[PDB]
Amino acid sequence: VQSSSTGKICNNPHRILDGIDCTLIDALLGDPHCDVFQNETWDLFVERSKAFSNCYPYDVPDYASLRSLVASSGTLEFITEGFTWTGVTQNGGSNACKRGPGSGFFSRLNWLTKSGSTYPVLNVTMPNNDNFDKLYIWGVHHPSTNQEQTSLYVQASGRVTVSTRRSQQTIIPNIGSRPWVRGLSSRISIYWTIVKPGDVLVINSNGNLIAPRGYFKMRTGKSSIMRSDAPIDTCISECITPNGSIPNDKPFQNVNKITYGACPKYV
Amino acid sequence: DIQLTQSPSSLSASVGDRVTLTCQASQDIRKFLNWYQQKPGKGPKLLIYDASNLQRGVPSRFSGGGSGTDFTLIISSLQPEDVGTYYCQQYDGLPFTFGGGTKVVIKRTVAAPSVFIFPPSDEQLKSGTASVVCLLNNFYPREAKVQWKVDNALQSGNSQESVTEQDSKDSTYSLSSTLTLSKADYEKHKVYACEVTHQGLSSPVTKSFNRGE
Amino acid sequence: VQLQESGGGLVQPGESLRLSCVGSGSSFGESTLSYYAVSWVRQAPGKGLEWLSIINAGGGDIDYADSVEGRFTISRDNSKETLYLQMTNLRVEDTGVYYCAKHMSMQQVPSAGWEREDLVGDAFDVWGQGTMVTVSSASTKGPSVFPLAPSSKSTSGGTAALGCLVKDYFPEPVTVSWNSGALTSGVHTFPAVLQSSGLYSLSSVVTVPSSSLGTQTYICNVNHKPSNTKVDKRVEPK
Repeated sequence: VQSSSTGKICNNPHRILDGIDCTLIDALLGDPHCDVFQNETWDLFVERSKAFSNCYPYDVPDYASLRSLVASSGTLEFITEGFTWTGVTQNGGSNACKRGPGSGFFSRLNWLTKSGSTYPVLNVTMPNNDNFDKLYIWGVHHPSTNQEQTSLYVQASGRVTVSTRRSQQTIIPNIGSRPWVRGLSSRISIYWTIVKPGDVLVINSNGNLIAPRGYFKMRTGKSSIMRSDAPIDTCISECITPNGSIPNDKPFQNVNKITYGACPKYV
Repeated sequence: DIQLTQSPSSLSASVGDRVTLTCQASQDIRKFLNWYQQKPGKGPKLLIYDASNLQRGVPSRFSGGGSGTDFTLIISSLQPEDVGTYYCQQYDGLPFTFGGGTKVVIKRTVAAPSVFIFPPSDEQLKSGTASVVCLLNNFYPREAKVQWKVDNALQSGNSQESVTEQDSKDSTYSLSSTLTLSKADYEKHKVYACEVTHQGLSSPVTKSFNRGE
Repeated sequence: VQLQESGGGLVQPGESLRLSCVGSGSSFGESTLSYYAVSWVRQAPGKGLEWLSIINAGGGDIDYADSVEGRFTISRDNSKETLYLQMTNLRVEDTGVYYCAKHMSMQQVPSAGWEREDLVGDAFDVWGQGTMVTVSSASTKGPSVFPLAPSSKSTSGGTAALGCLVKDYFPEPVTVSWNSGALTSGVHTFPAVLQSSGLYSLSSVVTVPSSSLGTQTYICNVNHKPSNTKVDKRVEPK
C-alpha cells in the first residue's frame, strides 16, 4: 500500500495544464487575465488556490456541474457565430473588467443594452447542423435598483428564455442589492445550454440578456480537473494525486481519495 | 478635417413659404449629421438628429433629409418664430465641425417707423458729454436712412447706429441713432433734428427740439 | 437634464481660467449628466460654432481640436455632476461665448457599472445658456446710466417712448430689465456697439401710453457683472 508522495505532479505522460491565477470557469467565460487559456486543451486541468476573479461580479447557479462538464470535455475551443442582435447596443463593458487600458468584459459574452430609447423583444435562433454537441454559455444581469433596470433595458422587468426542443430555461432577473463586490452591488448569473445535432438554440428576451458569442466544441475523453497546490516537474508518473505524483506499482494507496490516471485503489 | 458648406448664407421668405436649406460635406459622412436652430440672443436647440430624425418637442413642420455629402433641412411652412440662424453639424470623424450658417428672415409688408427724439439728460451734460438719441420703432423693411442736423447743418462721422434683430412675433425691426458730441459743441448750437426716410413714409419725417426747451 | 455654465469673465492674454458646468435633474429613467458624454463648444462674436473638446461619461476617450490642443484640459467630477474646461495660455481670439453641450446617446450607468465601449459622440440634445469669456488688455469698467425722458410733443400715434442710455462699459455684456421684470411688453434692448474709445454703449427703450407717465413709475435695472455694477435708474418727464 502506497502511503507516501514525491510532492510534485509529473508533466508526463498526461498533458497537464496549470491554471495558475485562473479557475476553469474564469477561463471559459474569458476573464481578461485568463485570455492566455483561450483555445487550450488538457488531460488534467489543475486549479490553484491562488486563483481569483477580476471581471464583472458573477455567480453560477449550479457551479459544480458546469465546472465538471467543461473539465471532462478537456478543451476550451470556442467558435464564434454570427448572432444578429437587432435593435440593441452590443459589446457592453465595465471598469470592473479591464482589458488593457480600457473597459472590457468577458470575451465570450456580449452584454446587450438598449439602443436609443427602446429595447425590443429579441428572438434569435441558431441551428446545430454539425455532428457534435455545442455548449453555449449565456447569462442574466441582475441590476441593484429599478433606476438601473430602466436605464439599461427600458422595460421595468426583464426576461431571458433560452431553449432547445428538449429543454427550456426562463429566468426572471432579481432587482435588488447584493453584497458589495469590487464596488458593484449588481450581479450576473451564468446559465448554460447544450444543443445536440439537429437541434436548435433559441434565445428570446425583452431585457437583461447577457448574450453568447458562439459555442464550445464538446468531446468525451479522459480529461478531468483537480484542486492542488503541488508544483509541476519534468518527470514521468502514471498516477497523479493532489498531494503529488505517486508510484502505481503497489496495488493500493492512501495518499488521497482523489486521483487521476492509472492508479491504485484508495484505502 | 471635414468642411461643411451651407447654402444659402442668408434668406428671406414670407409666412407660410416652403424653405429649403442645404448642407454639403467635404467627404462621405454617411448619416452622422444634425441640424440646429440658434435663435437671436439665445443658445442652440436641436431640430434634427442623424440626418432625418425630428427631435421630441420640435414642430412637425421641420424635416430633414440626405446622406453622404448632401443633406437638406426643410421648413414646410415658415413662421414668425422660425427666425434666426441654422447650423448643420457632423460627427462622422474628429474633429467635429459645423456649417457656416444660414440666417433666416421673415418677409412682411411695409410698416412705417414711429420716430422719437431724446435730448441729453442733465445728468449726462454734468459729465461733459452730450448724447442725442433718435429711435425708429417697429418698422419694415430694415433699410432706413437717418440724418442728423445741428442748427440745420448736416452731420457726419459722429453718430452710431444699432439695430434690433427681427422681432419674433410681428417681424419688424427697430433702430437707434446716437449723436455723440462734447458738452461744449452741444451748448454752441440750439436746434437739434433727426430726419428719417423710409419706404412706408410718404416723405421724410423730422423730429426736433430746441436746447433748454 | 439641464445644464448651466459659470466661471467666465475677463482675462489678460496668457492667463489661465477654469470654466465649470453643472448638470441638474433627470432624463429617461432617472439618468443624470454623469451617464453621458459632453463637449465644450464656443462661438466668437458674430461667428459660427466651434467644437473644442469631448469627454466620455467616465472621464476617458478625450480628444481636442487643433486650435486649443496643448493648452486646454477637459475634466469631470461625476460625484458633483460637473464638467470643467481648464484653459491656459489664453489669446485674444479665444474670446467668445462658451457652451456646455451633452451628446444624447447614453454612455454609462454608474450605479450598475456599465460602460459602452464605443464613444458615439452624437447629437447635442441639451445645451447650457453659455458663459462669456473675454481675453483682452482693457480692464473692467462699469457703465454710466442716463435716463431718456419722454418729452412734451413726443406723441407719435397715441403713445410715448422712454428709455435708458447705458454708456461706456467694458467688457460685454450688460443686462437690462424694467420695473424688476414687471414690464416686458414693448421693450427693445439694442445690441451694444463698440465705440472709438474702445468702450461699449447700448440703449434700452420702451413704448408706454401717455397717461402712464405721471401715474406709473418706470425704472430700468441695469446689471454689469464684470464690474459688480447694479444701477436702478428712474425715468421721469423733464
